[PDB]
Amino acid sequence: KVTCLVCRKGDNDEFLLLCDGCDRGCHIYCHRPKMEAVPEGDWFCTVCLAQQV
Ligand SMILES: [K+]
Ligand SMILES: [Zn+2]
Ligand SMILES: [Zn+2]
Repeated sequence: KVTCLVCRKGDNDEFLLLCDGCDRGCHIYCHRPKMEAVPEGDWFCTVCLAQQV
């Protein structure tokens, strides 16, 4: 179900970041700036960042 925002594939799911604000995702290797690992705690996608104040 989860696909990457940048490349639109849902493969290599161990490399797939999952947004804590919605159901969107992103391969760590697709992200810019460089992300060498899935972080702990919370990651927010760009659509969620746009809802912050
Ligand atoms: K939300
Ligand atoms: Zn990707
Ligand atoms: Zn999100």
